[PDB]
Amino acid sequence: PLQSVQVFGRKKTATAVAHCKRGNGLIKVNGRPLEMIEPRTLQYKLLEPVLLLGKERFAGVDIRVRVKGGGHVAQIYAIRQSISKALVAYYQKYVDEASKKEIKDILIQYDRTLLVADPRRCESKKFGGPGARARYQKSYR
Amino acid sequence: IHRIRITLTSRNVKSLEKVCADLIRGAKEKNLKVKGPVRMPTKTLRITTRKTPCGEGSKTWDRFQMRIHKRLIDLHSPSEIVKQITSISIEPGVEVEVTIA
Amino acid sequence: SLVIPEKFQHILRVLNTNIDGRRKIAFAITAIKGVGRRYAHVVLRKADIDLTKRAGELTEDEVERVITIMQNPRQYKIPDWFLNRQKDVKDGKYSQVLANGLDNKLREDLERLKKIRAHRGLRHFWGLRVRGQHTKTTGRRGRTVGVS
Amino acid sequence: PGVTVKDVNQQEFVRALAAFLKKSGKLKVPEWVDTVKLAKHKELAPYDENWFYTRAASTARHLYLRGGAGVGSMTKIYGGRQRNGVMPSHFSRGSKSVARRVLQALEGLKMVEKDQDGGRKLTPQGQRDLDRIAGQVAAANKK
Amino acid sequence: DIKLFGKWSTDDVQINDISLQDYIAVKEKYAKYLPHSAGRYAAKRFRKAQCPIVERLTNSMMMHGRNNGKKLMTVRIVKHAFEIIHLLTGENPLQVLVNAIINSGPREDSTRIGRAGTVRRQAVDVSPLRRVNQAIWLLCTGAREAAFRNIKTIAECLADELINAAKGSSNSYAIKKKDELERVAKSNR
Amino acid sequence: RVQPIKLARVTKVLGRTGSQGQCTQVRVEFMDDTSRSIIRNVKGPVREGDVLTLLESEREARRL
Amino acid sequence: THLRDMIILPEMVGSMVGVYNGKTFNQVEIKPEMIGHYLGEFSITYKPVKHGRPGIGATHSSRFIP
Amino acid sequence: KKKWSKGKVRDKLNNLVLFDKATYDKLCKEVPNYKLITPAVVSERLKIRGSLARAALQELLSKGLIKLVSKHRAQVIYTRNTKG
Amino acid sequence: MAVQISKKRKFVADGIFKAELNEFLTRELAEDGYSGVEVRVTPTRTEIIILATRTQN
Amino acid sequence: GRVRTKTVKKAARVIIEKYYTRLGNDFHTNKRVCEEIAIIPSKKLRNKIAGYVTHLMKRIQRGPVRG
RNA sequence: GAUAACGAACGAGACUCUGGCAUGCUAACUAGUUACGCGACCCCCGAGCGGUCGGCGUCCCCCAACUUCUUAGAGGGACAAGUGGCGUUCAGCCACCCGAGAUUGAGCAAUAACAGGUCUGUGAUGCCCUUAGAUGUCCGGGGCUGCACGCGCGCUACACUGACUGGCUCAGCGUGUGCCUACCCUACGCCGGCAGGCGCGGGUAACCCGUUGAACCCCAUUCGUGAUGGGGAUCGGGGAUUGCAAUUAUUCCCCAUGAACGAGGAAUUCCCAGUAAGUGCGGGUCAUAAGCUUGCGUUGAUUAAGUCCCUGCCCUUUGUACAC
Ligand SMILES: [K+]
Ligand SMILES: [Mg+2]
Ligand SMILES: [Mg+2]
Ligand SMILES: [Mg+2]
Ligand SMILES: [Mg+2]
Ligand SMILES: [Mg+2]
Ligand SMILES: [Mg+2]
Ligand SMILES: [Mg+2]
Ligand SMILES: [Mg+2]
Ligand SMILES: [Mg+2]
Ligand SMILES: [Mg+2]
Ligand SMILES: [Mg+2]
Ligand SMILES: [Mg+2]
Ligand SMILES: [Mg+2]
Ligand SMILES: [Mg+2]
Ligand SMILES: [Mg+2]
Ligand SMILES: [Mg+2]
Ligand SMILES: [Mg+2]
Ligand SMILES: [Mg+2]
Ligand SMILES: [Mg+2]
Ligand SMILES: [Mg+2]
Ligand SMILES: [Mg+2]
Ligand SMILES: [Mg+2]
Ligand SMILES: [Mg+2]
Ligand SMILES: [Mg+2]
Repeated sequence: PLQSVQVFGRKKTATAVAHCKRGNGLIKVNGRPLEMIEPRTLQYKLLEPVLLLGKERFAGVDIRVRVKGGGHVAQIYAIRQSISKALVAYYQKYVDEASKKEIKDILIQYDRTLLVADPRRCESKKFGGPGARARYQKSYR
Repeated sequence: IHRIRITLTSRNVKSLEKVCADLIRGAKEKNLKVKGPVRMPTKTLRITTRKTPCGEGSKTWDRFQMRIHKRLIDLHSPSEIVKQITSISIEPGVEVEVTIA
Repeated sequence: SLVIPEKFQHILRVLNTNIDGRRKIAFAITAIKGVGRRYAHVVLRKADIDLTKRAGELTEDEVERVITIMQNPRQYKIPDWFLNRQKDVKDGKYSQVLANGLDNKLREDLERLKKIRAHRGLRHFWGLRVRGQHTKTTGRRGRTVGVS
Repeated sequence: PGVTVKDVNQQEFVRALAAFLKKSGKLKVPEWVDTVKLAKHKELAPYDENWFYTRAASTARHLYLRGGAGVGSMTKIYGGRQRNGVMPSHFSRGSKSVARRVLQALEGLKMVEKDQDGGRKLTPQGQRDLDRIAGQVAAANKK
Repeated sequence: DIKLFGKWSTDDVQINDISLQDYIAVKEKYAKYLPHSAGRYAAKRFRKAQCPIVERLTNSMMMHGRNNGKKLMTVRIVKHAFEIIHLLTGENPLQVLVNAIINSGPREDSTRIGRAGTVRRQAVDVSPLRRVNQAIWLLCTGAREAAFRNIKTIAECLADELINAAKGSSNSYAIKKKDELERVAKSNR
Repeated sequence: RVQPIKLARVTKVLGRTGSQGQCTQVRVEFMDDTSRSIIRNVKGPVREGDVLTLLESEREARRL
Repeated sequence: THLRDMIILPEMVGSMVGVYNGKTFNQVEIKPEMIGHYLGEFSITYKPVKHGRPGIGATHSSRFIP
Repeated sequence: KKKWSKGKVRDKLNNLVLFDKATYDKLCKEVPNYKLITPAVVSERLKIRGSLARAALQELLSKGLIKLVSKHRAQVIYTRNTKG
Repeated sequence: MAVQISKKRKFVADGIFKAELNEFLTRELAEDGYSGVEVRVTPTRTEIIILATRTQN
Repeated sequence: GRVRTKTVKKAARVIIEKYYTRLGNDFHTNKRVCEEIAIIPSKKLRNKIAGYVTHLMKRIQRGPVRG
């Protein structure tokens, strides 16, 4: 009986699912404040959706994220994609579509990966080489 | 009225699904409550082998793999009823393992 | 505090081994043959002196204490598994060999093996590896021979 | 205004908790604190006299977030990269005695109790002071 | 509004070279808070012309294997280098970085044309993209060599490398290499 | 002073050249003076509309 | 004896033991110093190598020439 | 064994572990003035070891003669005192 | 509960059984028109079916 | 590398001769038509045939062709 | 398209597997979310429908819904289809919009061959040799590893873009108790500094190991340009594990010893996007057991969108005294 959208952001095998519910501007990742998610070197990444749209658009809603898989950098990117997709889906289902458009296009005109997932994945290893493309050293004499 | 889960397992997706569809239907038309076939994660038995029988030549490898797909069917029925519904669903490639309680 | 002390010992003479006085006391006493980073740290903790000071700032009284602990580790509750001379092949004395004393122990151990004509002794007598390593391609110190 | 462990920097929090354990001088530090190596993958003993409090502070913080962890889980948490020298590195677990005694010491403080299935979990008393210490950690930050 | 690392502004940076105006991304829609975008600039040709120039510098500092795939460390290194640059110079570190790029990229180079071995090089012009690409390469490798087996950290080594390049002094490794390339091209002209 | 540097916009890309294809013949038009175009070999990735800094701006490229 | 893995005991000191090295029973006196070692450790199984002149193929200059 | 190279030996650095009357005062007067202050620049400017350079700077910070710009495990930057 | 093997082994064990059974019949009914073999496991028993021309032999 | 093999082209020209009236300039409708008037064993092959059919229809509607 | 050819066939493509998309569909206590109740704790009342909880239940069975995340299964989706330009209209190419994607990565793979490798994979096999003082077979011991030396694949380094000390925090592939066949993956508690030991359980496995607390990395610390706190070779001493047996040192752990090496001559290898490289982790071998391989994630670029110059390949014309 509450306004709630669960939207998932992704990066490599890191999945971050953001529960966006009607609230008072509480953003937390795995039960931690958004400013306490390491590494702080990529913190502005996590703060991108909030910084571009401002606090007022996040004021009337509370977001909780559950993140699994991947590594530290992929987890950060997926988390920032979820918060972006959630403030878009929440504004889409409950708020009108008109306002939902500006929060979307502003995010896209800044960074497309905030909304659209990155399709890249680890290419498979092929025998006769250490990795996907590199081959072992060839000796002739 | 006993909880019965039938364990389904085969190397053929089409053959397994024809059983999972056939058992679920047979129960519905007899007014039995069914838990939808639970699709357990697929097991990929992989074997990689040197290919050549003697060690001469470019290092080429054969990537053999066996896929095993597992299904669980859990429902409440007397032991008498579940016997005949299993008998009708015969299949070479599908193995059935009935459990009670 | 950070100004050079008036009695700074630029070099030390411990167990007939020069100890650099510009290095931290933990890593300065490493120069003593028989004292490593692990042994140096454990004896200094038993000596109850701060490790955050140079060896040249170390007063003569404590320096004498540090030596006594190193000579007598078992007397200051240092366990037997720190000892580089555990269960001697002659008298089961547990001790840490030090200075030209380690050299004598190593020399006696090699001569023991050479005097009993053991395989590891013979391999020591020759310039060959004694730990089972393959010598066909590694440990090459000689000169190229060539085919004439 | 309501502060729990997961609302403050964990680096600061472990430092503050270790001091609190040090100040309340009841933790049973063993006799072999200053002569052992924390793990077989380590080369040197800790560059800290009272490292036992910091390790004990870290464990209690860890048991708060994941209850039910036993000695083996402690070794996994504190395991690390063993540089085997000329051979490639691998993963090596921590010391089992070091972990077991840290756990055993926290029971003396009545902060940690054995879990029903196994492992150990934090007493409510052990949970109350962690939230209290987190409160002053937050209090220092805003000040 | 958007400032690199939250403190370095981008709207004040002026490009004083029309040749490189279209290949240095230091302005609107290109201003970013961090040189970590994880974008696919290597998917298509010329797409790296839109990559932020600070990211490009950050990318080019991951060199010699031990530093490969460590972009966090390099973001920190670039972060501290900008702080150092501001202390020495007093103006926007981005402006110093741009001026370093302009003065470091060679304007004429010498390609090799030899029919049967014995290659005799021939002078050629340099495209604006390669001017930017090699200027970043030169500045990064100038800092890398200065910081190797030296107490001074790579951050400071990168700073004065950019500071010297911005003022055009011969002390910069990049300026030395650029003048040599132009001098050789002048001889092969 | 003598031989001042000249700036010219690539107006056309004739094609590749050089032994390994490393260079590119381009037709460039002087921006200071229009209607004056010259062919020049360019190393590095070039495309239409680029601006080139010609240290010496009186040599026609021939084939390279 | 063939038992190269027997360890010298104090009871067996002062015995003349012919230890099989693979071909011959090398005669070894059990000196008291040998306590704690293996019986086969004093009967070497290989003649130490005295190098001769390297042959053709031992080097490139030699191997490829026809 | 044959060496296919060369070593660019440099006159070695003899760096003071502790300060003497020539340097302790040199640090108290010239180091605070520097626009840029780091353990690296201090060590090279007045020929002391880095640990002494790191140590000597932190009391100057406590004394208030220098202002800290940023601190990191691999980089600590100080600056001269500002006026307004 | 008396005895049980993993599913991964199970499928390998019977697949190996068919491989040997097919090989044995190939060696045995070589003079006959042996085309193949099919195994039909059921609750009371299994039905080793031999597809072969000249069944009278 | 988008040249269509003879199998794509032979099917598409034939469908337009045989069922021109039911086809049009929309790939999405033509895709559905091929599903009932032809037996195309794979989905990717069907979308390629329907692609060429759509391309042909424009040309067959602005002039005569081989079909 | 042309056409003394016409109609075909293999290969290529199609195909199969894999990856990216689906808030559409089908279900899920061996997957989970959300809501709720219960409980634990926090601060001020700034009590609040507040904040955290991998604490517990809402299974079945009286006590909630759902399927976003998860699994896997049926479909869908992309075709150069839309627009612009170019192309002799044509086959097509380039750019752009929309879009998850506008070339993911593999498997399969023609004709004809090679005196290419394999008789040391086989109860595949001709011929030949041997066969009881055996080239059969077994058992004991030794060797395969023997070291002036030459070479190949590698591993680890030469450090401060680091080492070390501590603290913090994220994977994915995948295996797991046996015909023969002894031989499994291990949680937890206790002992030991460690390697390890002892007891007690779970798992034939989306059920237990395991939410696989991985490593680099991240943050703080010490260091301080010194073959040095780089490096970890060699070697002495000692402890444990596997095994019937550890010496020629299986393997592992501890203390000590502390070599070359300061970025490598001529030369030469591999590689274009989640790629190289770093980094750790499963499988294979395995009583013991990875510097190899085979696979997997993790962080993650520089340069290039060219060419035939070098090494080769394919097609046509051309020359030939070549046809092993
Ligand atoms: K034969
Ligand atoms: Mg890799
Ligand atoms: Mg760890
Ligand atoms: Mg440096
Ligand atoms: Mg010669
Ligand atoms: Mg779903
Ligand atoms: Mg036309
Ligand atoms: Mg072929
Ligand atoms: Mg042959
Ligand atoms: Mg054979
Ligand atoms: Mg063989
Ligand atoms: Mg034998
Ligand atoms: Mg061999
Ligand atoms: Mg060779
Ligand atoms: Mg090889
Ligand atoms: Mg080291
Ligand atoms: Mg067993
Ligand atoms: Mg579980
Ligand atoms: Mg050393
Ligand atoms: Mg280097
Ligand atoms: Mg293994
Ligand atoms: Mg091998
Ligand atoms: Mg060529
Ligand atoms: Mg080559
Ligand atoms: Mg002629």
